[PDB]
Amino acid sequence: TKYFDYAASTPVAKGVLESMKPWQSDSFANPSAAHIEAEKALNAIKQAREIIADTLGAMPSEIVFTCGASESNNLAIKGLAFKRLEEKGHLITSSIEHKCVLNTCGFLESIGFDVTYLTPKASGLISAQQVEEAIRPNTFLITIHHVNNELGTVQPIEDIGNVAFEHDIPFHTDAAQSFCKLDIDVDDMNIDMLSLSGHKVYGPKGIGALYVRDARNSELVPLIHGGGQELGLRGGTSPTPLIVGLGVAVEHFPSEASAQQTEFEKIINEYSFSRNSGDNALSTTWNVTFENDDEVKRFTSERNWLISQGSASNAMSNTPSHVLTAIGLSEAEARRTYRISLPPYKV
Amino acid sequence: TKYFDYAASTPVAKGVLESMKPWQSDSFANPSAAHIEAEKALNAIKQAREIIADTLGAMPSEIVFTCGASESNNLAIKGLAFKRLEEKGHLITSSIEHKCVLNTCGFLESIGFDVTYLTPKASGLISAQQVEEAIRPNTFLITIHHVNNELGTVQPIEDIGNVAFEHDIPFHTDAAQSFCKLDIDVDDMNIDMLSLSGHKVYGPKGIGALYVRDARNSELVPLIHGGGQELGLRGGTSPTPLIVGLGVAVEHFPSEASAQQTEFEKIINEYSFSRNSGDNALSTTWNVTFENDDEVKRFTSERNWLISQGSASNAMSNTPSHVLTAIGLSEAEARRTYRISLPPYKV
Ligand SMILES: *Cc1c(COP(=O)(O)O)cnc(C)c1O
Ligand SMILES: *Cc1c(COP(=O)(O)O)cnc(C)c1O
Repeated sequence: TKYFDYAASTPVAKGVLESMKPWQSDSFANPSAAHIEAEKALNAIKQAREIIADTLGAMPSEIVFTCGASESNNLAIKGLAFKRLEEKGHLITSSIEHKCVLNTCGFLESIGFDVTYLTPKASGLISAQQVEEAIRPNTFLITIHHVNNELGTVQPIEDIGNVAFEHDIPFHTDAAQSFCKLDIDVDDMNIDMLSLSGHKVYGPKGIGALYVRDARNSELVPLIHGGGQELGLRGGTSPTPLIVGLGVAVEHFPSEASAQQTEFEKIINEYSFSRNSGDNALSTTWNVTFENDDEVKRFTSERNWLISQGSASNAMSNTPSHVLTAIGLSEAEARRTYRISLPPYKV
Repeated sequence: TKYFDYAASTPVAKGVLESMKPWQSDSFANPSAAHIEAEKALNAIKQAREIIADTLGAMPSEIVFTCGASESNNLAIKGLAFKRLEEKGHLITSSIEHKCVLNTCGFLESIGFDVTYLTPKASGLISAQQVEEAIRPNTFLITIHHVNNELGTVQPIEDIGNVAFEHDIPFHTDAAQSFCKLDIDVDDMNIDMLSLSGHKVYGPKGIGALYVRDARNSELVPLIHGGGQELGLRGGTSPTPLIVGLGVAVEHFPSEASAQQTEFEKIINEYSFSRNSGDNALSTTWNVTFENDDEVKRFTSERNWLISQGSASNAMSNTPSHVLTAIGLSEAEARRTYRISLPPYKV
């Protein structure tokens, strides 16, 4: 009434909710147990894992369940770093990553790791060439997001993956905003690890995944040590309802825009604005800078939309979006800038 | 039909399921957002946090949401350890902890930390005196579980907490099996950190918590770095349905045994057995060693109960429960030993 903040979270699809229901009280075993009720949960988990693997062009065993892209990003990064506590090393990322990536890299710096935060162009774009130029003898990970959560910018992951392949450096991508929206083939894009989030694709909150190439033989240091779940890479009892719901979300991901809401497209033009990353953004995120404070006032008074201006930490520090300032907007411009996002769909 | 494996997981209460429902598709904002829908989620999260705090005699801010006791155990342990990567140090735990604790401590050993795994008595008991005798100049954490998940053994956490207090060593307890069943006051027991799991108390899977004394000023290293959630201690978008459901579970935790099922008590005596930790175990977990293989055969053919014999890793290695062998049972005895567990309730 009206919600235009889909890049922040999405509503659980009816089919997803239904599919979760039998695993609440009807059949509720710990999937680790040795009896038939655990068997049933395990089979349902297998189906979801296969659906996710299929969509990424991966093998089922290469899908590690987590609780979301934040935990996934942490596992990808710390999983490699924590095998290097003595010799340390260098990581390449961007300055416009989600704050979870920025903050995990900040922590790594605090324990002696070196990190380059690549600065975007005004378009929001990170180039493969800049990745290539940042490479050092001790670079051990390149992490670059696929689609930017504030701007919608589609990054050149294939070209970046090519650079990482040419140097035999692991390539991770935060795909929380691209998973299901954009077709992703892990081999075609030379991806080693990929993060995704359930509640960004009409799935439930509290679930996501990390693709890990050759997970069975992976030397990644587990973030959560546990009882053997997820090939020993990710501990904690498998939350069968959340896993099942995630599979259903992926399977029934909307194929057409964004329904009727994404028109929208006939409203927004009654206003004067500049779209940030306008030639490089997905159709479902419109990060827009209105022309002046008077236009902002008109827009917000006429439209009672729930939208977004930047990260929570920026709100707390009373500063503009880190993303907006990285792309070169002034503080005054940032004040007039809003992310209006629409129901995700394929394409 | 019939499920006697409650120590492994429990069925979500009707009130818990209902309470989750409006946060799936009716109101589904990211609680980090700045608008009214996030406000509503945040308020509901606050209520659950307060319910949990109240039950532990803690302050609301001292409750850190996680996805379960595994993630909580990892945060408690690695959160302290990762501030010591250079000087390392010593940790005291038991050899009969849940495998998540054993495996995180094993990892710490692999990066240069020293760990003492205290061996139980035949009763399953760990003593405060043994903790005291294991203390070293560089001991920086004592972690001992409150109630054992295989045996039901109630450990002397107050006495152990007293020892830790007398040395100004942090005391953590894995309370996944004791939370709500046994009255826990964090100040009375001198607890610094405490792990709990939602699906052990008729809550949903994928949620738990870590009590952290003085969380606001805690120097714990976050396991999941994120956008600022949980006072910066635990990243990832707050899963409002799971958090709300956990509060409801705690609030309506059963007050009387375990209903009718826990009779049970009139069945079990038709069989010949010895109860492990029989003088020290909760009424709702019966870890029992039948007299001979013939008695086992009689019991299993007559009763189609879903029960448990030991951890998943022990099943995979084709070895007896680590818990059972630690308490001194032979492999043959372990073969005849089953954990039969009942609906949890207060007292
Ligand atoms: C939402 C998001 C995250 C965090 O994912 P959660 O599942 O909410 O923890 C990370 N990266 C990007 C790009 C996102 O949009
Ligand atoms: C279940 C359990 C755990 C693990 O908790 P999850 O929430 O299932 O990850 C840890 N310790 C004990 C004692 C348990 O019973």
